[PDB]
Amino acid sequence: CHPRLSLHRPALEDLLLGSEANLTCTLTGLRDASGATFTWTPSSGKSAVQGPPERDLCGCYSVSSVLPGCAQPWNHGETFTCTAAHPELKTPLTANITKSGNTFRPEVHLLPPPSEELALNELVTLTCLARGFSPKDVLVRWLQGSQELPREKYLTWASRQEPSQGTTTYAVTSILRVAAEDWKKGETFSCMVGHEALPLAFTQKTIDRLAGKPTHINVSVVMAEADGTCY
Amino acid sequence: CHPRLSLHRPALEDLLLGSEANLTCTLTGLRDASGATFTWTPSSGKSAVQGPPERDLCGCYSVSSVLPGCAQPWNHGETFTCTAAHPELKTPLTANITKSGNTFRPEVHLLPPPSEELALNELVTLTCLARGFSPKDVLVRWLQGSQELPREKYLTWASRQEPSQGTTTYAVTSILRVAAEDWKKGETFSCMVGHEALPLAFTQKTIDRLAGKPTHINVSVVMAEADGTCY
Amino acid sequence: NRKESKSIKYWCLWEGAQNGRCPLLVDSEGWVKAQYEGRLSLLEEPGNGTFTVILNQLTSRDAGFYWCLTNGDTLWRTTVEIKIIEGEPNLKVPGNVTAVLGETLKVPCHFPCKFSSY
Amino acid sequence: ERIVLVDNKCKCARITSRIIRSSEDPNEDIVERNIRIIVPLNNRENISDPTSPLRTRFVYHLSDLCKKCDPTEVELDNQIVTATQSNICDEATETCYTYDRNKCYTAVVPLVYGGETKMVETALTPDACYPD
Ligand SMILES: *[C@@H]1O[C@H](CO)[C@@H](O[C@@H]2O[C@H](CO)[C@@H](O[C@@H]3O[C@H](CO)[C@@H](O)[C@H](O)[C@@H]3O)[C@H](O)[C@H]2NC(C)=O)[C@H](O)[C@H]1NC(C)=O
Ligand SMILES: *[C@@H]1O[C@H](CO)[C@@H](O)[C@H](O)[C@H]1NC(C)=O
Ligand SMILES: *[C@@H]1O[C@H](CO)[C@@H](O)[C@H](O)[C@H]1NC(C)=O
Repeated sequence: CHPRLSLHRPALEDLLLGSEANLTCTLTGLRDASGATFTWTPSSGKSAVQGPPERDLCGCYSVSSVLPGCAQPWNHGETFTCTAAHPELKTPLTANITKSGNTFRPEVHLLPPPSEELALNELVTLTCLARGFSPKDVLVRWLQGSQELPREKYLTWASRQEPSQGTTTYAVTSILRVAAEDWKKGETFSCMVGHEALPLAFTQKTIDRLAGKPTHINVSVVMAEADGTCY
Repeated sequence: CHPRLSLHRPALEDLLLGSEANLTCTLTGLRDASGATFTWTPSSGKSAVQGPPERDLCGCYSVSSVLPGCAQPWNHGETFTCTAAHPELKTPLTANITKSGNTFRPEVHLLPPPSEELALNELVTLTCLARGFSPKDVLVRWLQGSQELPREKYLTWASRQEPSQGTTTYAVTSILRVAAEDWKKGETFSCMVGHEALPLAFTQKTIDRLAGKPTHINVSVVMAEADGTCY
Repeated sequence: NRKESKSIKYWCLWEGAQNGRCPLLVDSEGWVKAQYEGRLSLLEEPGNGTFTVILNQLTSRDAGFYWCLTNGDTLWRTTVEIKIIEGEPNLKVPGNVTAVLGETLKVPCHFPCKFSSY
Repeated sequence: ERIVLVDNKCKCARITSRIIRSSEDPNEDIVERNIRIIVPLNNRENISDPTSPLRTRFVYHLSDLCKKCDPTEVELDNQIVTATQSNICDEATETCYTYDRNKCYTAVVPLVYGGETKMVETALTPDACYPD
């Protein structure tokens, strides 16, 4: 029906680990059939796949395609033009996608368990937290010693923005529940965070016991024949 | 396309802090916005006024209604039986709703701020984690001293389900950033959580700087041959 | 005090003008002040440690400090502060209802849905 | 030694704490926590007479000392709601280590009076079981 505004960038979960970056840009508005027109102004040896449509709001269709151009033009600042055309009105609002600027780093904290859960001998719980990062894309993984845990042992919420003073920032949490015998053995755990405003793309924090231990302890044993209790 | 009938539950906020438990009844997937009639099987305050035929897939018809009636029968486990009889179908169809059983009550924990965030003297973070509850509805408020903070000073995520230790339970989190002057001075902060399985429907946790990790610990053990009465 | 249950109860209003003074407003024996007519009464329930007093038709000048005192030998005097904040009354009644000469009247009074069990 | 966090009488433990702040170097202060335990050397494990030997093992968990469950009042918007303050006090079942000076403790013993036997009641702390 009426044309709208839509955006789709490359995926971070494949941009930080592998080099299988795929661009896929969107512009919709469905009244007519296939009248396909592109803008891929760098097209340096890429062939755009197209496929079948899928389900939409009871009759309408929408189209897109993929360019595999991971030769670092995206984190340089190419603008990668997106603009439709049809036998229709030649007045688009356009999409021009690039690596964005004014980026900030996250600040990561890893919290110890509550002392109520320790004195019950069941599973205990840990909490990761990151806040202050400027685009809302982030990855969170857990480790045990050096082994990465499978990603169906832990829960991670989404990425939401904060109340602030002018500059806008974002935050995210996650939890992991382990057994109390593993905590009281002395095994360590870690939270890893990936983001694109970090220079080495990863940060770590690690926790165990003996981390927030106090540094001074006075023990006095008062024997018999010396009781002096006051009310 | 396809017309269906769906039924939503009452919201948690007006059930606890108030009692006005207005219900609703939604069918979607028609295109003729004049013919609709609904019918409930218990109807003493029967004047259930229908809602506007608002927007749909590119401006189609989608109508719902509201039955007023407050929260005494919903807690005892009644039933409600909305059905629709619109002219774009040849069948009246029905669903129902009931306050669910098989519920568990949550465990609330407040976590003291991290140590590294206190060394900079700008702002500090408090975290509220509530866990192990069987429905998908929860509330989180914050208080300073005995004064409730306004809702735009803290960020709360959504309710999601955690990995399976047999039966399904859920979780939620919340954070609040306060000034590092009145933390060190000694003000108190509270996290309150409301859910349907708790007996008085609310529970509270309060923390301040004294009830956290100390730096010094003095232990004095006095052995008493005299009596066992503890004056 | 429970051991002084055969006493006589009073309700002050702390003036604070000269040095300090209790004008008495209502007693347990059936007297009330003139200017508080139609908006004050003292009630003996629940008893056994405690009586209650009802003051309605509030105005913003009714804020102040109020005292209650018994007649027995040991006298606790208890003070409560009435503040006035803005909002809406829960129960809802009409204005000042007249009467016809020679036929009936009827007066309504609503309530919200948290009072449905009271 | 200034602000009392807990003063418990079933286990007879007391915990106070205090902030003592230096003005120079405002990044580091000290927070003190004082604990006092009084160990009874002549009480039984269950409190009746013939139970078991002297209790010789005494266990204190900080999360059960500081536990607070009597309800409170919170004002949310313009409302008074009653909240609980703890997760763990499901009703007692707690084992007490000492007596409490304001509660009294009795036992029941059978003795004979020539014919059949009665169900004589016996005070265990005589200062507190006076009927008045
Ligand atoms: C610690 O010791 C006390 C004293 O023996 C225990 O209290 C009592 O335990 C008895 C034994 O089961 C209970 O007996 C019941 O007595 C009633 C008469 O009141 C009788 O009709 C019943 O048929 C039954 O035999 C009794 O309920 C109980 N409580 C009292 C007398 O108040 C106590 O249970 C012991 N605690 C532990 C943890 O071992
Ligand atoms: C990309 O499209 C937007 C749409 O308004 C426009 O504002 C922007 O200037 C375009 N980029 C360039 C380089 O023209
Ligand atoms: C209520 O729902 C159940 C299962 O969804 C089913 O028996 C039927 O749809 C309804 N029955 C009654 C009596 O309302």
